[PDB]
Amino acid sequence: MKGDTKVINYLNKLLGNELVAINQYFLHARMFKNWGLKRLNDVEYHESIDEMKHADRYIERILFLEGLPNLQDLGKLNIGEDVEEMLRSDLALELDGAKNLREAIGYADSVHDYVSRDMMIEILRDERGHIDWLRTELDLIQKMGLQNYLQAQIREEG
Amino acid sequence: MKGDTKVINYLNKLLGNELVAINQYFLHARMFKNWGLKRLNDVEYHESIDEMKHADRYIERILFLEGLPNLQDLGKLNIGEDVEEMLRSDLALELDGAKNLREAIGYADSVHDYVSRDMMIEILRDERGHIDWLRTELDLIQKMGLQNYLQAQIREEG
Ligand code: HEM
Ligand SMILES: [Zn+2]
Ligand SMILES: [Zn+2]
Repeated sequence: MKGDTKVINYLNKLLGNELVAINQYFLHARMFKNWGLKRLNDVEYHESIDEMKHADRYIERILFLEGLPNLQDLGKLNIGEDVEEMLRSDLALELDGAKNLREAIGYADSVHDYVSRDMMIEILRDERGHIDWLRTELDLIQKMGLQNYLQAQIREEG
Repeated sequence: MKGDTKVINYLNKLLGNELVAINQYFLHARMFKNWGLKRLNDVEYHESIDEMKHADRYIERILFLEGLPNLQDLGKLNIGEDVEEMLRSDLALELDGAKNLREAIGYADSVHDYVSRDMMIEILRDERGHIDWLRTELDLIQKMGLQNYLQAQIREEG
């Protein structure tokens, strides 16, 4: 059974944001790791994996609705040059994606595709966990300054 | 500290091949899944994951060598429309990567970057296992014909 075409188009757009997030978070994670920031690697690596899981959900749903998942067109990665920039870029990506997601949810609701709607709602809740974490780290960077924040990362992980 | 420039360029090219393989194999896998081909999904899915592991190896090595991993440029996916096309496309990709690997291995060796050389040798051994499996499966589809091959798969499954 062919799904709603605009629903599939939304799912592909959202998948597109996840593909950027997977790569951006994975590269940021390994950058953190290479800098010896073990906590940040662990957090960022698991964020990347969670985005992979999201992408998989999108791919499965699109195929079920007889659409064609687009894994070809990779959007712009915004790789930061220091830890503050990297986290700010992650936050910007999450917020952009979240707005897209809320609009998509509304649309799926409007055409009674409740299964797609609810899948996207679960995903939204996940992204909001990451947004909450990011805002906390960034607040601490603001308060401490990046260099003291980084010293504390290393010292507190031990 | 900083690695050989050409080694890093090879590692980035090779990483590029892995990024295509990740997406191509993942989509192929979920296509198999959606078609109720559980065994084909399982093999293709784990191939995708192994290519992810390969990419991680490249990313970490590049960073250690103080290069910039390229996760932005994604090469051409060649997504098949039936099981035979899809598997043959996977083989083409692997064979192309395999030749790239062999060149890079010889080159890393020549500048005494044995860590990169041996990493690539291990990855190549993995790629060659996939090539082996692909040839045998393609042989079966040729022998049976794709219509009867697919009927066998579902007879045997569930
Ligand atoms: C730069 C690209 C990617 C990299 C480097 C990468 C890397 C990884 C790694 C390291 C793992 C963990 C494997 C292990 O446990 O040893 C993983 C798991 C996984 N990946 Fe990816 N991945 C990438 C892209 C993708 C994409 C695009 C998708 C889907 C569209 C995807 C789907 C998955 C899934 C479903 C898992 C298993 C999650 C779980 O159940 O634990 N990956 N990936
Ligand atoms: Zn997500
Ligand atoms: Zn590989």
